[PDB]
Amino acid sequence: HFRKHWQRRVRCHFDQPGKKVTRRLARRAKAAALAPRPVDKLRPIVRCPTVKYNRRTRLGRGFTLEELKAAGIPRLLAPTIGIAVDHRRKNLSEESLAANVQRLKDYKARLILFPRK
Amino acid sequence: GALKYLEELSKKKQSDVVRFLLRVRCWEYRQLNVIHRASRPSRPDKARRLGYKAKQGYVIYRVRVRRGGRQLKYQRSLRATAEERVGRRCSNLRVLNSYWVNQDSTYKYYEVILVDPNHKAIRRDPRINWICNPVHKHRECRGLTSTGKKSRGLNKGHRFNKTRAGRRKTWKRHNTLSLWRYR
Amino acid sequence: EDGDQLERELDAMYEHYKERKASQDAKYRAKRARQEVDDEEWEGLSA
Amino acid sequence: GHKTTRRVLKERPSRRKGAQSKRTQFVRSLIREVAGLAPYERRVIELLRNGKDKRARKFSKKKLGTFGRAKRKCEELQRIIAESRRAH
Amino acid sequence: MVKWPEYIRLQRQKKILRMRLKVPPAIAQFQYTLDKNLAAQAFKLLNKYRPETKQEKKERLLREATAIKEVSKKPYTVKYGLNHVVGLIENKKASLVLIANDVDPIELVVFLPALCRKMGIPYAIIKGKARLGTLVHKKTAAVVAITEVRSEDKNELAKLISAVKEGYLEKVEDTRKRWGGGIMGFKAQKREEKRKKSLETAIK
Amino acid sequence: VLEKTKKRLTHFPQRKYAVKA
Amino acid sequence: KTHGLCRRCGRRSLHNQKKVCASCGYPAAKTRKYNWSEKAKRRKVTGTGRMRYLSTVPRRFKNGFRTGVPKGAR
Amino acid sequence: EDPYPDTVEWFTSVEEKMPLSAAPEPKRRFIPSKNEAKQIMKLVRAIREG
Amino acid sequence: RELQKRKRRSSRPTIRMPNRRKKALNPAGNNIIAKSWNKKETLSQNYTRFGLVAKLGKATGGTAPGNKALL
Amino acid sequence: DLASMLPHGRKDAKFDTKSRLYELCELAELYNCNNVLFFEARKGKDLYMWFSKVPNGPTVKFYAQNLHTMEELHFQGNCLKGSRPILSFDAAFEQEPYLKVIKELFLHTFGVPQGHKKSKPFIDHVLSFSVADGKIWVRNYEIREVEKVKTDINLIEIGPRFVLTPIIIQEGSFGGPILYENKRFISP
RNA sequence: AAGCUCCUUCGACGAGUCGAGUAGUUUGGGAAUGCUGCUCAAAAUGGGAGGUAAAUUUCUUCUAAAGCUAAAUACCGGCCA
RNA sequence: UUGACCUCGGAUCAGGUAGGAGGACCCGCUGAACUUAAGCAUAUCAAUAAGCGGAGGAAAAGAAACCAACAGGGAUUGCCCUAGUAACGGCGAGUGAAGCGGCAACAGCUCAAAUUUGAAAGCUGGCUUCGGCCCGCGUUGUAAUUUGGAGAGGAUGCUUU
Ligand SMILES: [Zn+2]
Repeated sequence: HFRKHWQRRVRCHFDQPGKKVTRRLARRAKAAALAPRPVDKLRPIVRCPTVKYNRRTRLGRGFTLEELKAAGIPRLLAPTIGIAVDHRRKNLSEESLAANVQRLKDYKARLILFPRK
Repeated sequence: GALKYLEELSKKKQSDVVRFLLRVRCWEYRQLNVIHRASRPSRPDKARRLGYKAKQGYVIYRVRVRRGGRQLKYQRSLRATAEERVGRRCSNLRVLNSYWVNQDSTYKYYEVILVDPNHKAIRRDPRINWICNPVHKHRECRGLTSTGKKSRGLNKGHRFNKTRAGRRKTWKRHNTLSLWRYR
Repeated sequence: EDGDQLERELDAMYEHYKERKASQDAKYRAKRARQEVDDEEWEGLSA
Repeated sequence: GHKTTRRVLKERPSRRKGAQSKRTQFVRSLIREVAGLAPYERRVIELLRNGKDKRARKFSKKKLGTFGRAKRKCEELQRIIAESRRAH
Repeated sequence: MVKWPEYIRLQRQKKILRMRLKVPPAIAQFQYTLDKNLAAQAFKLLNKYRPETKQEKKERLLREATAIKEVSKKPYTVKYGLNHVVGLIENKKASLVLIANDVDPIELVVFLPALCRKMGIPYAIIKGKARLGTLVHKKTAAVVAITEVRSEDKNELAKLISAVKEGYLEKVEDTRKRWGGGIMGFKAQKREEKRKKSLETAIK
Repeated sequence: VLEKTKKRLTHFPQRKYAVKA
Repeated sequence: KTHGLCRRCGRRSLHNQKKVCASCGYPAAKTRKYNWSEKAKRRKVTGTGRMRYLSTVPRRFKNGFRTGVPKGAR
Repeated sequence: EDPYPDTVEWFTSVEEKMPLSAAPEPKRRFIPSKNEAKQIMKLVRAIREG
Repeated sequence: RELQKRKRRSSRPTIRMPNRRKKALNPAGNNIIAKSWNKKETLSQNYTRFGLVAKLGKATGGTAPGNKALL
Repeated sequence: DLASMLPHGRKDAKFDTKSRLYELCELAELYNCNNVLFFEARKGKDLYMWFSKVPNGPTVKFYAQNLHTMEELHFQGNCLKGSRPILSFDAAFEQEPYLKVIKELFLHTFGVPQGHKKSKPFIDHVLSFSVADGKIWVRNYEIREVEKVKTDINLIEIGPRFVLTPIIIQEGSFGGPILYENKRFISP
């Protein structure tokens, strides 16, 4: 399967440890900047789509508007206090709604807020 | 709401009023030069919808390009050709966006909206200082306008697998042989 | 009022322009010299 | 499949993209009156007044390219004819 | 003979084409305008209700600022701007509308007479976007409107409404739904007998 | 920057926070 | 002879009939260059000459394009 | 056929006695101008500062 | 290559670039985190001493035995 | 192929899937057509073939499978376009009440009226419908006459070869109550 | 100046563009995979793409023809190490 | 007789800007043949090389007219497997993706469509004693408000700089 010019299109990963070190230094750069804050945002729990993977959950993009409202976290404040927001997703089920509001309540219980200035 | 009335009127193109105006206006453009400065937009609703503002710095230039084919078919559009020619004439301006105004049987007429990146009003106003930034030089030559995006196929879905994210880039990525350290 | 004089001037200038651009071939000028005029332009005198 | 409790979702304005705008309909009617008709629309009007409605449908399909577009064009033109008869 | 400059030739050619082309009614109605007496009366009222200049507005604001350092009625002015006036017309706030005849692109005002007739607002077409724009303090006004006047001028405005509507709208109702143009002169008609006798006689 | 973005940043600026282990 | 001196590139390669340099193409604004001759490209690429100003740019970048005089200098 | 037919007013012949918009009327069209209030206050600040 | 040979042959000095980085690698200031941060330790170790969560996502691998920063 | 074999029938291009199926009854009225042959393709893979009588007749929906077309070069047979065909039907077409309604719909469509001016005068092909599985097998043969040994017919397959599984027969043009439903159809 | 709440009031969303036919080119991809040229040329409970034998074209999912945007990505050239 | 507007011009007018180089990587256009296989022809090489145009420290792409058919997911980019699978091919030579899933990194926004109409509230200049003075652009629309998993307007009560 070499009818084309793989020799001029071939790539080697000799910098795998170098990129690993660079990425680790980037994560420390973020935590030096956002020092008391986690280096990521809280992501919701979402069930995988197809029949093959619907028995498991993963992390999604962001929390839905009405599940934020049920958790008691205002929309314009959630991205500020470090919660990802996804306006495209619909809950469609009390199960997903309840799981995500419980996750947001846990975040609320474990969060520390500093009073502006 | 006058712009909405003009939007409906421009959708009704073969109507009598619009046909008459397009005829007498096509004769004017044929009497004028191939590329000329247009004092004002001939279709103000289309211009304002495509981003034309009545500031100092927004210029409108009208261009006619010969229509047809080379049986070979050119991959870019007559819009792209008109935009590139207008930009080359006004090499100091950034091509914002173009629109069809009149067709004719041997030519085709486009008005191109251009912005002056060096004018103080443009520099101070946001929403346009992005085009002041230097990554937007000759968008019409690089295919970064609406016609360029359409011709390059920048749509998401199963019908644009090969062409989105760059066709040559996708082909190169698919035709690279990746060899890791621990194989 | 009806722009008749202006139309006549414009038509005369257009005819001059056409005649000049055509009379740049000298084959057109040979044809024009050898071409004979017709009588349905002289109609009006008596017939 | 699995049993999950359905939730009633709020109305989506993107779903309300369906046009019920009375003002937009007004603008379309006024622009129709002001601008007039295309020559093929004049042909369709002529056939509709003479009762050659089947021929008009065929010509509208040939000009537009689809049964539905031809049907909507003929309905719009028949409405124009009825309104003109009422106005005269 | 003599050679005209190209732009002069083009604009005179446009004058000829404007007179010769058969124009749709939506532009023939703009070809029909009003007369000197009605223009003078309308401009008397509108000159009484001209808006403030920038110098006058700055002077007024300075006057109130000085007064505050050391409670007014609603102003009544002539309304201008296509979008503003069209909004007033659709909301039936405009009592009188004046539309310039020389707007290019015409499409900016071609619908305005029909819209005014539909909404029942009296309108007139005046010769002058520069006359209209010097009525306002600009270079060009495509359309102006009178919405509300003072009590000292309510009767004058009502009388102007009656005068405009009768002595202009009756004649334009007579001739506004017909095509314009077709003002063939001697040269045009003679060229057309020449064409007809060159075509219909023997060969085509 | 635009006035609306200025207002949004004035009334909802990035907060200082921490999450307990 | 069909080749005299070219003022732009200095080679005895300007045709005397065509008045075009066979090496650089002097009358044209661009310098003649083709991708099938890497040797010619590397013969006339940057670095083969004097580097009048591009050699001085990097130090100004290093110090940050800073202007003025040292404080307390005479 | 008639090449240049007259326009039959099938839509404008009927007069509507109401506006187009049912949108509510704002307060600012009845109350004095906050924009001039702002400008006058800036002018007052300028005069006080000299 | 020709430019490099020209530089190695000329008497002009080499413009040695200092190792500056766009982003700082340690917290700085007069705050608690800045005064308690250990620059010879890693992010996770520092957060474990602090009692704080650094990552709010799923573990992408095995942590240290005493790691309490990766929820 | 079917349109070429049908001189009393005319083509019609792509039909909107969002349109109602009885809108096909008003397309028929426009072209004065009393019979409709509707090719509905699903997923771009499966053909569903509808036969109806507009405006109040019976309709039949079938799933069409195993398609071979006249441009396939294994056929070897050819016939006059528009020639009137001898229609051959298996015996089950006069036994099962459902297969008798399919028969009259096939006779009205693939019949080619006697005096039609767009027809050819000499007849040279036979169109056969057979019931082998719970399916209709359609074949087309050229009648080749060869002299007897001291003229008799040979048949050479010429054209389309397709299989139709009946799904529903509904009393109506493309609606009304269902008179037959297969209850044994397996979908791709 | 701003966020939220409620409601006997409103809610405007991109046209020679979609689409149809056709020629060339391209793709694993005639429901044309995309693109371009020519001819014709739209809609408003609209339009696009899918699901579906399920009895009718039901259901599902999004809003095109205006625009901006760091990061993870590439690198035989530039300043170095 | 004069004065406005529109359009088009002059100036070594006042102030600016583009050309060329570089092109490793990037975005477009244009575009082969040697080679391989097959009665032949398409195909393959290759949407490559060569040629032309245009940027940057990255570019490009990007916040669904998306993917799905599930209990659904949720801008873009890249790695791993998906997979030499689906698919197109004398179902030759062969060509050849993508959804899901694990990961790295994550960030959302600006307009056009609405009349500020109780007040063009917007902006370029050039004269400055640097405080504000005029020339103008602009109503054929420059500010503020809004951008459809929205929004506006009123009322209302808290909370915000
Ligand atoms: Zn030279």
